[PDB]
Amino acid sequence: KKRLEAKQMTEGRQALKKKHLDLLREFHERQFFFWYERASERLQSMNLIQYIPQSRVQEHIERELDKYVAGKSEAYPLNFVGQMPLVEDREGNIVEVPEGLLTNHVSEHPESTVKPHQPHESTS
Amino acid sequence: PHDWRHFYAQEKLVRERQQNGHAYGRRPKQFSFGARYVKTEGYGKRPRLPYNK
Amino acid sequence: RWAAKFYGRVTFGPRNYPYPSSRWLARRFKMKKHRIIKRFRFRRYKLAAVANLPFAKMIRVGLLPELKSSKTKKGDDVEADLSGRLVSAVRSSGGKKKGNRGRPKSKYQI
Amino acid sequence: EHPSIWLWYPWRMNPEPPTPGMPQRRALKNLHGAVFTDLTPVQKKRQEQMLYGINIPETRQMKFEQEHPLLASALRQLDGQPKGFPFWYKKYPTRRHAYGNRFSIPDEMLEGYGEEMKKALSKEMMSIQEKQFAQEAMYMERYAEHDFDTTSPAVLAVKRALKCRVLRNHLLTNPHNNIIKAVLANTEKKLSHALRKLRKVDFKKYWEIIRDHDVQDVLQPSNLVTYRQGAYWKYDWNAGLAISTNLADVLDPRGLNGCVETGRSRSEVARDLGLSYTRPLQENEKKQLSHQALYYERLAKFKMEQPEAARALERERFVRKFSGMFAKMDIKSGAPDFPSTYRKLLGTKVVRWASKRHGP
Amino acid sequence: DLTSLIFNQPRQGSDKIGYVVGTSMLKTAVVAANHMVYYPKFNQRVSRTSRFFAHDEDLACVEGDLVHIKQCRKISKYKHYYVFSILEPNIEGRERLKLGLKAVPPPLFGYPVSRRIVKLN
Amino acid sequence: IKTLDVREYRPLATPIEFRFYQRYANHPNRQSGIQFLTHYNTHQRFRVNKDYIDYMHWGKEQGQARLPHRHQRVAFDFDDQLHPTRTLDNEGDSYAWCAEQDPTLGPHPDLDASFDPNRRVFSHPEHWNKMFSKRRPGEGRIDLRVLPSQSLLGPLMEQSDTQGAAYFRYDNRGHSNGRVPGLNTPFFGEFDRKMMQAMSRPLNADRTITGNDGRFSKTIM
Amino acid sequence: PRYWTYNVFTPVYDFCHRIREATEQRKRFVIVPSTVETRGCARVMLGHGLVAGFRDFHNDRAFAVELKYFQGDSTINVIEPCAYDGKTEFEWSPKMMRRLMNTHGIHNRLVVYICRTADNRVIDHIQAVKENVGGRGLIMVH
Amino acid sequence: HRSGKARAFVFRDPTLKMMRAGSGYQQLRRMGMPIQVSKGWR
Amino acid sequence: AKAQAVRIGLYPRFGNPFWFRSQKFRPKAYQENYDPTTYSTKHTMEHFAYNWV
Amino acid sequence: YKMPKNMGVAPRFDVWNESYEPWQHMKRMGRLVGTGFYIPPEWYNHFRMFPPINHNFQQEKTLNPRNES
Amino acid sequence: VFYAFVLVMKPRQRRFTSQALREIAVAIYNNGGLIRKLSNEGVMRPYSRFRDADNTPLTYARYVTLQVDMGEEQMRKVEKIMKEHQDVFITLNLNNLERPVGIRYFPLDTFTRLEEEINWPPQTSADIYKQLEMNWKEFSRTRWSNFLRN
Amino acid sequence: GGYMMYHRKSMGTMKYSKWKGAHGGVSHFYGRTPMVEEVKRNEPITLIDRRIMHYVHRSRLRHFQLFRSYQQKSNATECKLREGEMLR
RNA sequence: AAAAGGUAUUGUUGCCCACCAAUUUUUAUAAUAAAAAUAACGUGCAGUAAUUAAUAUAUUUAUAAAAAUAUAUUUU
RNA sequence: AUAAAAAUAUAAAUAAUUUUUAUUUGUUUUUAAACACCAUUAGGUAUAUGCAAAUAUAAAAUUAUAGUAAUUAUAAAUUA
Repeated sequence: KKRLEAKQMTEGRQALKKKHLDLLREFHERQFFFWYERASERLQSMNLIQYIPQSRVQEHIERELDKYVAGKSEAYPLNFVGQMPLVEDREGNIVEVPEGLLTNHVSEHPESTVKPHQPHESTS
Repeated sequence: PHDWRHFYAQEKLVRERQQNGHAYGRRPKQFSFGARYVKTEGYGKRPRLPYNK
Repeated sequence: RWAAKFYGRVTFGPRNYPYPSSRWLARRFKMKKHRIIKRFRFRRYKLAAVANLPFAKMIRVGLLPELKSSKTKKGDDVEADLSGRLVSAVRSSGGKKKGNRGRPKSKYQI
Repeated sequence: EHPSIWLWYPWRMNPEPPTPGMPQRRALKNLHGAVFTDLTPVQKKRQEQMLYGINIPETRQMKFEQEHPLLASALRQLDGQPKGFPFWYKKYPTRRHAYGNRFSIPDEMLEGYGEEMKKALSKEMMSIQEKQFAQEAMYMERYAEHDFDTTSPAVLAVKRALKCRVLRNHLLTNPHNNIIKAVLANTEKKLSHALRKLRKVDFKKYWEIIRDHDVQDVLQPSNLVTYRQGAYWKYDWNAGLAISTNLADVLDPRGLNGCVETGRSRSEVARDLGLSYTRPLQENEKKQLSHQALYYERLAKFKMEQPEAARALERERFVRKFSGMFAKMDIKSGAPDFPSTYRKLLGTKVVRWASKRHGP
Repeated sequence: DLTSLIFNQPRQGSDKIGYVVGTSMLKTAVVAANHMVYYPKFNQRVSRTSRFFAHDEDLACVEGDLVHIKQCRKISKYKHYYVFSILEPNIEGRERLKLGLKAVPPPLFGYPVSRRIVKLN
Repeated sequence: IKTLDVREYRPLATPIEFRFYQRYANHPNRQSGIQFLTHYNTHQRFRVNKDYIDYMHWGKEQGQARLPHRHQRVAFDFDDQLHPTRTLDNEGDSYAWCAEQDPTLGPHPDLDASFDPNRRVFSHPEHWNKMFSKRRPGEGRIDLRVLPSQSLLGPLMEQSDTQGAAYFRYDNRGHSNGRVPGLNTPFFGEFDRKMMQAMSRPLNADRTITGNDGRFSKTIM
Repeated sequence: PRYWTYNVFTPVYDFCHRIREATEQRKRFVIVPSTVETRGCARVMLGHGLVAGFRDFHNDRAFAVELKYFQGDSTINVIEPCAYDGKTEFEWSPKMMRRLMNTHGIHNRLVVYICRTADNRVIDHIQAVKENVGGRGLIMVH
Repeated sequence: HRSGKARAFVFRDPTLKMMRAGSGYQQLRRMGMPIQVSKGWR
Repeated sequence: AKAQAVRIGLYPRFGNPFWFRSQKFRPKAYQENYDPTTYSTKHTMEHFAYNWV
Repeated sequence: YKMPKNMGVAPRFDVWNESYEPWQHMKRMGRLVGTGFYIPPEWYNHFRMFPPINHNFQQEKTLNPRNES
Repeated sequence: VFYAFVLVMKPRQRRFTSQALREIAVAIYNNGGLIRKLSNEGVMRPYSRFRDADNTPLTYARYVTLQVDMGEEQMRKVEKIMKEHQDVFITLNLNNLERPVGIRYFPLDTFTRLEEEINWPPQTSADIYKQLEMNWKEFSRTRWSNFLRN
Repeated sequence: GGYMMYHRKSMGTMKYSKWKGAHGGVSHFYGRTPMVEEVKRNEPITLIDRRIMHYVHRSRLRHFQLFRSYQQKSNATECKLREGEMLR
């Protein structure tokens, strides 16, 4: 008799373990749903990351090493550390220097043609 | 710092537990000034924990 | 290690003596250990054990007539091939070699 | 040129190195203590099959088809196009099954996005932890019963088998990381403790495992001291696998048992029903038995054409049955082990035997 | 012990269950089964190991088959037993033989020694 | 050693610890003592490989840095309130499910949105083991595995144009006990901030009655 | 435990020393391990008044024992396991258990001893010797 | 005395001391456990 | 962050280049306002005096 | 070896109270006066009828400070 | 991102800096890699005079920032081309970008992002707040409408 | 031989002592200069330094710079004393 | 004016310590073996926070108690 | 008898089952690169590839290689 009662209760417990296996599957699918929503989202925003293939890097290198080309009808932007770098001209000539650095640079390179790099005034 | 014998036992016991429960109180051997940058190829330049040796 | 770290129950105080061993007993047993270490270092104690011996039954190299320090005593009987190995190695430990892992080189080694 | 000798000086802490100071790199022994200077070719192929990036096999595709044909038909019409509903979720029943790319990014999600994004999240940029875990999930996928069980014997054995391989490849590259020695050692103890239920629940997977992960050294018993009295065997007992057999479906359970009334053995009821329970016998067990099968042909070819030699050895044995030690049968005479039945008489009187005991 | 829990016996030791370990003697098995060593003072037990001799006419058992072993009239100097059944045949092993390999790989190391055996290469 | 006392030594203050060693511990890393009333897999609190106790900082809230934190205790005093029940995530309805109750009820003191008894409190030896350095103010293996980050890094980047999981209805399984009368379904009746009905003994074979006797009183529920 | 050298504890040991430490700390509720004879001991202690109550929340692992106090001191004056070990089961002869309730000629049901009989019941020595069966020794308490 | 025998912080219960002695040789005897191998007594 | 800025040479290998600019964020406390939770007791005694003054 | 100046006569900081708890004097005077060879103090004649409250255990034993004993 | 690489460089000629980056990026793409943000900065006056093989302490350096997606062991490959190049002074190498410290679990949220937003730069203020709010609103307006093109 | 500048014989002074590098404007201490303070017009440097020294004294920074620079203590004793100070 | 230790037990003119002589008694007899007891003479003054703080581990050193050194640790 | 000098990385590896040789606990290659230390003016050494269990306590009184005497260790009292 105890045989039958334990046989029973354990068939039920096995069934409930299966039922949990199934509710668990369902919960994992819901997971993947809410993970689609979240992840498709961050993957559009990754479509915007303008990647530079090998065919276009030889242009973007010039375009970025040309960020402060000593003359520009705009004001120039900052750095990753955000100073105004000494706005060079071409092939390696520091030809426009801000005022936090002209005093020190000309004192140590007495014979460089230095220039006080005037940012693009807002007035005009 | 020796009424906190049991506060140094704790952070000795932990570093042991990381050292596989063996090198309780063992510390990392003093290497050098230039240890990580002159020693040659094949011998651990940055002093490992104790229980590596 | 084959060495005995404590030559004596240095730690003996009443249980819960919140330390490994009182400085008294530590000094007593460091005197026993200074006697043991000077006995060894001054009779120029040398032991040895080589592979494929029963490594527990040590070799007494300082008890060899080629490295004997005593004169009226007889050190030990050792096979000739093993003797020529050992005592050559004892001579070999008489200097440390530049171009290898160095070693602590003592006078009492020779 | 001779056993290496260390010159211990007692006044010091511990010896000097040997003068034949043979090794330089400490040699990395197994879980129970045997060398490998590298892993087997199986495992080096399993390193190139881990660092090239495993692709999800097409078995999942085809099971998804012949399993959910409606989600496949939806995909069948939707192939290539930027999808706004996940018609592959039932194909990837869990985060981990999406090991074919990065971040559990299922293949059929990246269509519309940039080819550069598809390159970013492909098998080419998976971290090394990513790639190890990828192989892990793929294998725990094809050895598990249902895709949520990670505690099956086969599941666990394969997972820890890959695990111990990456560990050994770590070590045989970097030697003095001995916390990792005690990583590999305990992990292998558990992989053995799982494979030694696998080869008791279904050995087929067990040998596919054996011959794909080439690890038999972690089952190979170490110390005869144990496996003389059968303790390396007691483990599949202790776990509860003494009866996980199904002889009713491999080895015909009829003759594997004696009787109670008779007392006769397994092979004797197999005699009285005509069945052949016997292992494959090695060539030695074969030749000893063929030789024991021809002794009566030898007797018939001996006594019949050289009954002189038959008679000659008659004389030899007939004198010997009277010479020698004993001639009647007492318990003192035929206690079936004299030397150990009589201990008080072996060093002094009976110098025939040099020891008091030779058997169990 | 296990034996008296499973089998009624006429006289002690008659019936013994074990991991058959060692059969290399042709037609002969070594069955390794335990008894009971009770410590009255402590109020506790420890059952103990013993490599037996056990005849098996016809060479079936392989190292590991959990077998039942019964006693008889003696069979040799040392075997007073015979393989009275199998309780589980090591099916892995039987197939290992069929394929040809050793039904059980042999222990990696020997008995404990006192000499530093220097195995190189 | 010289095997006999050279000293007429007679020190007279015998520490209770040296005598009754079965009760106090003077080894370091044994001061944690015998704590049977933890949860750990041991009674010897100094053998629990789990939660090495920071000794200088803890104890502001639990007595001493030995005893377990008041969010992990397995044995509760009388006038000391036992654990609060972790409500559902949103915690808007933990006061709406006393809408049956007196209209003005406040938040229940035995309710909590974020009561986690596996919350590891910060230890200085566990997470900031300064052992292997000069202890110079900058060194230390600071392990950021325990504390919930304070950075704007998270709440900035893990912001989504979609909604939250509480809206997405992500979560299966609801509450672990299924249908609890304070968090899932409405609480009818009175609150029991003691355990006067929980520690009640069945006086009936069908358990239709339960009992709770003091010494001179008897409560029949 | 881990080795040979350790005694093998048991739920009956740990429940007794949970309760001992809580009555030594003047707690109220203890969360005490839950095995059949742990709550066995608890139901008879509660019948014997050593405990203000207990509760089985059917928590597969734990259940809670609410302790009773008197004049500042715990009612469970002492509580010991029959065995500081698990590997040593102490079957009590019915005569052993009858020579506890016999203090030098005065019948003394004071110290209550919990023993688990052969019938898989957990009873005090008083009902164990009122039916002349002896059981595994579980705890002594008073 | 880091090297002394252990002493009970308190006397053990004599009732427990009795109850642990229902399974020792001097009760195995009068149960009947031994098999008398010799003449035993005269 | 400091020992990476110092690695790439974008913080002085020694020093504090942003000290006075940084002073605006660092909380000037022992000048006029009395943060009662200070551990300087010279400050508290200035204030006890000044108000006793 | 420098120990705390007044340490020698320090009180046992956990069991220094327990001598004084009112329940101890209730338990200890109850028997002194039950003997019948003692004339109970006038406070016993009262705090016998009004024994102290039960669960006011000291923090030194209930190692729990947040406990409103 | 997989990796950030801040390459401080000697302000050589625009034939030489360009050619350094031509060989560097070509090394990445010969090493199965990607590049996201090859930012540049004009020269600046660091806190350490860096010395090449000429032992000269050069106090002015042109800057390169290069974020990349590579293989994590091709990382080791390309970096020892980089450091050994005669022109870089030092490359800050960040592995921590996938998993910064303030996080922890969703792994894309940082991998998508760039360095300029894992590391808030010094220039920024309390204005990029409303600026990123408008950027998100007016990207997420059409982030789905645009993907659903093909 | 080659000493760190916090060692006693940092800038040796004798016939054979040599100090490396230039010492004007950009000195060897370009990135190793802790505390510069621009003099205001006419302000007393007997005030600039009589403040610098008090700050670097209360911050027990001169404590440490003197301490660790003279005798390279045992890490044990350095820990012993530093822990002793945190504790006191 | 305010905080400090003892191997001594009226207590630094206090104790101990080692090598250094005979003795004894057992013995696993490495310059001269090892250990147990003891109460000469002599080098000193090595420990009692003790005259460059002590204690454990180790390299080296040596008329002896020990020291330089390298580690930890406070029985500083 | 030159002395100026050596900072960066997180997740992350599941627990329970017989590794009792296996592994393992601070001596490391090289100044033609130095500090340090030792010896001394005339050098060596200048710091985790072999080798090497070992504090973190499973306990039965000190010593003593497990035969020697009858014990020894210890903490708060007292000390300008």
